[PDB]
Amino acid sequence: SMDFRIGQGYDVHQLVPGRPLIIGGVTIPYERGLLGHSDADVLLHAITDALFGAAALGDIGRHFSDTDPRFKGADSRALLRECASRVAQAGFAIRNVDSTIIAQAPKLAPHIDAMRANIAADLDLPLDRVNVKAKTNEKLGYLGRGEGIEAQAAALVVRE
Amino acid sequence: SMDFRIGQGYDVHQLVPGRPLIIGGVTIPYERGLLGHSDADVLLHAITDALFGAAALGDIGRHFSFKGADSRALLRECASRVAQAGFAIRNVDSTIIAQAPKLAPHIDAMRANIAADLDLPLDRVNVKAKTNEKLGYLGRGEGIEAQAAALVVRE
Amino acid sequence: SMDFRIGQGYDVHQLVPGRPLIIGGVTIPYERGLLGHSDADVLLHAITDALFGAAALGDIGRHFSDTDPRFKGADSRALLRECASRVAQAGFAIRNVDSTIIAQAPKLAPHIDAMRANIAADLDLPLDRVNVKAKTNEKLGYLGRGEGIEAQAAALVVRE
Ligand SMILES: CC(=O)Nc1nnc(S(N)(=O)=O)s1
Ligand SMILES: [Zn+2]
Ligand SMILES: [Zn+2]
Ligand SMILES: [Zn+2]
Repeated sequence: SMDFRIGQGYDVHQLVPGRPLIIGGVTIPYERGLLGHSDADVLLHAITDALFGAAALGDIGRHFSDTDPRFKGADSRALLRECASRVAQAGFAIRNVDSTIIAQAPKLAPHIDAMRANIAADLDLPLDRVNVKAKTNEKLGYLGRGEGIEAQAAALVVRE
Repeated sequence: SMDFRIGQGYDVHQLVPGRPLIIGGVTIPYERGLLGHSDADVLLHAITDALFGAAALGDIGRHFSFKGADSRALLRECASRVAQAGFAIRNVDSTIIAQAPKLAPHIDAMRANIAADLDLPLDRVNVKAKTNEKLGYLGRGEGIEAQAAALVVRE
Repeated sequence: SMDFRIGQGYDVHQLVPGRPLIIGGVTIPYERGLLGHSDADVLLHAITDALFGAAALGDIGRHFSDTDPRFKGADSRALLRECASRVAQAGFAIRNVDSTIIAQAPKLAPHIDAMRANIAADLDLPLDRVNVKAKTNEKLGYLGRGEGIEAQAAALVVRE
């Protein structure tokens, strides 16, 4: 139809030795990893929040509590797929997703297509409606010092 | 019709003693509050900027350099100027970033306030909240950030 | 048509002595400037990213290598125009652009209308479809300390 809605999402996680690096469902060879409840997939969290926002359904925290047994130990791709099911049942179809990863290292460009493929699979979208961008923070802040990684997302949906 | 536009907004304010904490028009009990020339409702400022941006009307600094007015009156006036340019608001989405206090119990009230100020049904307004994972000035409780996205149409 | 897409962009550059300060294509008189391989125009880079992301064409680094000697000192308006040409080649028309600059200094209000005119010219848009906003970071973080300048952007396009 013509009942479009937009949503936006943000997420950040600390970057310290000890954990694997998983961004967009992709396990990336690195010395440090992202600290969170589960995989701490900062990119999928931001996209999930953008989708809930576009549907005016709250946020990732109110749908998938860390305490909730039904999502104990679920990984962020499963959360993303459950997010999309709720978006559909509210009557919305996803038109496109765009996103940015901000990280001082490692280089993420080799893994962009893998992330796009995971996200498009999880959302049941054609590949050319999913986009992921990645850049450094020019050595500024806790991002520029490699203490964390941030993700931003935007989503467009339409009531159908 | 089909002349859609998007806008994006961003704001941050310092948390300081002696001021009340007002986010999305909701007074939240807390030892500190937001500093600003206005009442410093950082969430309403981000949404205001996103609405000015979507209508290509400039920004909040150019519209409201209204002395003593609160951020809801300024949001109402923002919505008036967006309508004055010929735009209708289709939806608003937003995020609050604050290490403390807990905002989850106040989200539905903020959403109700924004919908009334923008003359929008509840289901076209969304507010999200999270922490900054103890990173940077937000993670140290020194400020609270808000982000907003708005879709308008010119019919 | 009705095939709408949204994109979002982010950029930051350090503010250093001995560099021109070029934001939105405007050379702003100032003792410091933005540091980058190109002219480091943080606002146009953010808008460029939003446009590539809306068209699902990747990001600015994919399209214009930030290490290639041919882009040393590159005019970021020329990069923006080539971005818009590639977005058009992918079948997309640009409907509007919104953006924000975050800086402690200098005062950008005298220059914002000129930046908007530059972006509108590069995107072949009327002025009423381009918006540039400017604010401080309320004294917080490296932005509050004047160590860099941030830009944010959003773009709506449609596949014809
Ligand atoms: C030629 C040129 O400028 N290329 C760029 N690639 N990435 C950039 S960014 N991270 O500053 O937006 S600029
Ligand atoms: Zn997260
Ligand atoms: Zn403010
Ligand atoms: Zn840049």
